[PDB]
Amino acid sequence: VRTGFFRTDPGFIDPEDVLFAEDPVRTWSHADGGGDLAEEVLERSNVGMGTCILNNASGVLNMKGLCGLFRKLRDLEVNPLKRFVVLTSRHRHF
Amino acid sequence: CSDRKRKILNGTEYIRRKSSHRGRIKRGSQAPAFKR
Amino acid sequence: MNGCSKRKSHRLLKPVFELQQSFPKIQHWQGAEILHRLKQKEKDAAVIHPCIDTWGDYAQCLRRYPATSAARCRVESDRHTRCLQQHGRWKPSDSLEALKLLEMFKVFNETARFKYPPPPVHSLVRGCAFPFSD
Amino acid sequence: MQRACEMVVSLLRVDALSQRCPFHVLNVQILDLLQREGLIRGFKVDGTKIDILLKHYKGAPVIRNIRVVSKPSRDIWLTPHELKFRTRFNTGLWIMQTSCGVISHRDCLRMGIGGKMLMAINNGYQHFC
Amino acid sequence: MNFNRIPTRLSTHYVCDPYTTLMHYRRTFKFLQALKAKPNCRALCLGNKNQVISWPKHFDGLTVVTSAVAAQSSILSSASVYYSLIICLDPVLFAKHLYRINVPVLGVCTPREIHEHPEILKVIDYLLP
Amino acid sequence: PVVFPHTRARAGGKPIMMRGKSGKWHWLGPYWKPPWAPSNKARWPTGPEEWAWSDPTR
Amino acid sequence: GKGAVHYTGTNFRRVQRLDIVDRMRALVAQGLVDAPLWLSAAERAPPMELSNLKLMDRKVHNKYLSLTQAVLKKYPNMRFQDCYVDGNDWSKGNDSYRADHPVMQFVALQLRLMNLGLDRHAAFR
Amino acid sequence: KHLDHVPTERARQLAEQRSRVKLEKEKFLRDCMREQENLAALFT
Amino acid sequence: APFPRGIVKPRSAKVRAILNLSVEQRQPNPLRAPRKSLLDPPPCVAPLEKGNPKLDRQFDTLNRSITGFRKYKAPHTTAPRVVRDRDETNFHEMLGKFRFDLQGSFKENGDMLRDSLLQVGRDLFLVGWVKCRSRFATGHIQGDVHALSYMRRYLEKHVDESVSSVRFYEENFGMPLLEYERLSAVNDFRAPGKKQQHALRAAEKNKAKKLEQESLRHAQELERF
Amino acid sequence: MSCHRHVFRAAPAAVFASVQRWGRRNNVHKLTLLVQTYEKPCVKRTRIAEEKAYYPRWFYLRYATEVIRYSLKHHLRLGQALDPNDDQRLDA
RNA sequence: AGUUCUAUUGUGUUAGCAUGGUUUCG
RNA sequence: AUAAGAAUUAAAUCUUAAAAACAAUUCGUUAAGCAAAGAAGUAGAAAAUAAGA
RNA sequence: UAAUACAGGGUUGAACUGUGGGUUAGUUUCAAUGCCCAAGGCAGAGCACUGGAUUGGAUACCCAGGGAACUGUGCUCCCAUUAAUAAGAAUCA
Repeated sequence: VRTGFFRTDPGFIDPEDVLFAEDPVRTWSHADGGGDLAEEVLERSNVGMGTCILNNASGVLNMKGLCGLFRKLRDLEVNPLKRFVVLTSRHRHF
Repeated sequence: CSDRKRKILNGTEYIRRKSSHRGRIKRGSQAPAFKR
Repeated sequence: MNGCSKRKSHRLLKPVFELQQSFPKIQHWQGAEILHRLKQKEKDAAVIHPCIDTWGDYAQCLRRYPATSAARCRVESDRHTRCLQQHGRWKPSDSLEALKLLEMFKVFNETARFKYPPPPVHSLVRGCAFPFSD
Repeated sequence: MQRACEMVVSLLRVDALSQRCPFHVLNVQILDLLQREGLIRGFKVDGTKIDILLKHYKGAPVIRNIRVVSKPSRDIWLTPHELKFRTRFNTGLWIMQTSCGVISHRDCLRMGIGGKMLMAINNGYQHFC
Repeated sequence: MNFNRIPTRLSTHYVCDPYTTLMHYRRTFKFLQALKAKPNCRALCLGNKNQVISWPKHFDGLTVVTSAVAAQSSILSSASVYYSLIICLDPVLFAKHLYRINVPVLGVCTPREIHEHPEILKVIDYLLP
Repeated sequence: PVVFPHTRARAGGKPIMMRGKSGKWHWLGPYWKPPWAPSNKARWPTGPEEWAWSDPTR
Repeated sequence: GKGAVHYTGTNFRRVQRLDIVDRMRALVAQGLVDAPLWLSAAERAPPMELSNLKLMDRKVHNKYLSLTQAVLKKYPNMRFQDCYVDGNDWSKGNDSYRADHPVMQFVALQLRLMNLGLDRHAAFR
Repeated sequence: KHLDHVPTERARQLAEQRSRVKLEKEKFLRDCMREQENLAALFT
Repeated sequence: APFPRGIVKPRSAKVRAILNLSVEQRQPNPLRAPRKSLLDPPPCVAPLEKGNPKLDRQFDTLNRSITGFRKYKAPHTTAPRVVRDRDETNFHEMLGKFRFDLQGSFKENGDMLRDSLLQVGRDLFLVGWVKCRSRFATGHIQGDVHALSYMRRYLEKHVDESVSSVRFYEENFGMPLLEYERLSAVNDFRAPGKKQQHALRAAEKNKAKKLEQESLRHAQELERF
Repeated sequence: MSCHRHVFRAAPAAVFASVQRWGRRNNVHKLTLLVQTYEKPCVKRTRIAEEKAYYPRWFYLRYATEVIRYSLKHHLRLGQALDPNDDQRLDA
């Protein structure tokens, strides 16, 4: 208590918590048509739901992204086996 | 190899086959030896 | 003032019954034979009594020498005195064999004739039925 | 062809979220077909390797079987009316390579083109060679 | 003090992480509330003598198999008549008996136990870390 | 650059010790590392001890 | 012939995991069991898919094995702390300390800074 | 073969650098406590 | 180290076990076979003890194992019918059977209870078998319905020993014939040497249990502290 | 070489026992028996394989028996797995 | 993988030498 | 013949013998041909060979 | 398996190079002991054989002696023939 550390002691770092840290972006790496993660909009194939990720390099939205997102959303909306849809971005700051 | 090794084991080849390995009872080879 | 702020629980300060090194599992019968050799080499002193042999030797020496025993039987007398002083309050050991103690640690390897017992269920099962409604 | 016959092993893994396989453009195209058919969650191209993120359902994997047809030591080709008979009464996916790309046996049957039979996915017990 | 192998790889536990535990609580709360909203329903609680004396060692569910020919028979076979929820604290010990049990099972166990015996997820229906 | 690794096939074969009472190596020696072997770092996790020589030149 | 030589084949079993709700729905539909009272509650609160979450556990390399060695080699006196507490094995060949040991705190802070994006030496300083 | 072009993670990282922080999982202490309190209230 | 001039390559499991450091089975390769699990079905092996099959869900004096020599079989097969037209004027002629288990404390290793039960059965003309020991008793009784009811009442209320629990099971009525012809007792006839060997084995098991019990009790004391 | 022992303020039997221990730990009798008669190379291969497989097991079981004897002598109790997150704080 | 150099060689062929069982000589 | 040495389950063949140069034991000196006793964990990468009885 | 001489292979690094490979007969370098041939020829030990025992009996096991074989860029590859159950790619952190 005088010099040693304790879990209750404020500032006690958990080594396992620090070690098991993960990069948030790496959660969508397996999402593409050709697998190069270059498409504007990336759709993941999941059971019972849809997942769409915006993957523009700068986070900007253009006609290519518009068309891709439109087609993906229409297909998912019409699909009854997909009970819900999720929309996210693969960028860092946007 | 099944029937072939069976013949080897029962010794028909030991009698009827020439051997560049020679031996005092086996048939010998009078020609230069090569792998066949 | 300054001093240790945690319990001195180190297993060196408080030795515990454990094997600090693991080893690839050994065939049960081979391990049993090795342990038997070790026990024979140690000569586990489970004899009638440690003092019985000393007393027998002393009595035999006295019988052999009925006249000059006073001077002849002195090494035997000292040995018997030492044995009485050391193992006078001697009790035969009551402990499990090292073979069973190591089967507990699972050191050996299951062979055709040796299998570890399955986990107990009848003795360990504790059930508590309570109402859960409303 | 060798790379595809190798990727069969990486696709047939169980109790795994993702598995790696050798890279090749043919592998990429077959993976595109599989994802369009909804048999894998996805895949990623990393240099010499491709990381396939597999899909599961109720514990078991979606891909329950892979039967290789065309090996690098033997091609297998079919006319449309032979492909129809060979794929009769089966919900499995028979991958076909044609002059129009790597497609499914159903696309090949509608197009009436001659194709090379590569793989059969979830085809149960249906093969001839 | 140690003379054994020193591992180099540590495995994470997603099943027993903070958010997964929160979701476990949220999902189990609804089932427990719905069960308690119905009357005359009893919940059995199973544990180990070393983790609970006062608790009775025999109940209605216990079958107490005594013959060798009955070794394969489960001991909790009849629990379904009396109970509508089995709260287990020793899934590793009771796995063979909770397998395909006809009542919902809420298991409490540690990440180490889950990882060392992942088959307990086939006998547990609800998990509370 | 993306280049595949080279084959792990090597000429000569594998170490063989001559049969009989000679003890001679028909090929290669006892320190030979097969191509299908883990890394040196994997096989020697501890690394050099504190009393080993930093420079191995004689 | 052989037995369990069919890797990627019949060695593994690709069978679905049927939880309580699935099994009970099947039993009720086929009429082998009378509808239990708890079944409605179980259906309205279906069990989660535990196998999918299990597949998410990933093995991680232990950078502490080397970070602890570095810090100990720089400051050997850290082994005195909590030397009498069970959990700190300071014998040669182990150097495995408790999470509350100064060595563990040091390496944890260093790895946290590295994750934040510093070099090993900068994090050490 | 060393002059071929194939997408690579090194290439992606180089592009981003021309233009990765790991994060620790949150603990949700308050939410866990509230859920535990609700479960205890149910079991009262 | 020594120089053997080569190594050996035995193929059999016996010689490999002799000539290798260990032949312990290793964990299955995740790329080849699945991991072993507690749910795996057990091997289909008949339980045997010293070569005899132990296949019986209940102990009974009429349990026998099939031997290698012919035993005379009944020349024909005829099952007497069950008389179901029984009224108050005839319900007393029906036969019956039951099994009983008693738990508690008895003295003289159950000799007193054995004698009492034998006397009661001799008076009531019951048949079957009984088995009494220091802490338990079991039996299978057959006879007239009234006699069975009297025996049940005697066992429940008229036993001169500590009877903590009584249980009756496998009750049947309306039987045409009786299996047994006398009420005998199952007496432990093991030799004293056999008893001593069994006691030594039991003591070994007890010591094994006591070690872990002491460890657990110390752990519980530390937790309490 | 030849072991030399000085019998000074000790028993000749004790010194002879020490010499016997030296011989056993140096395998002198083993080598003498080996050289007294001809051993074919294959027999030597088998013997060396057997010894290399056997002796480590003996050493491990010797260590185990030493631990057992120490624990019995000192009345030590079986260990329980160290539960993590224990504060390990003094009750003072 | 291959070629060159680099540090290391219980690998294979090598003139001789130190030591040693055995036999030998007194 | 015989004893001793040697050997053997026990014996015998064999060597020496009467004061000893080489039967056997002890001590020196060369000589001859011959040459893995001593120094390396088939162990520790997760690294794993064959459905069952 | 000390030093020295002549050659490999393995490991590590730098450079070079740029699909240059995996498998392999109408292919041939090497390869225990024995046998044939040649060498030497009595350090040791040792087939056949001799004689000293055991055995109804042994042509053996035991003892004493022993001219076959025990070192070769030759003839040469029969085998329970040499680091294993052929070599290569893929799946794993």
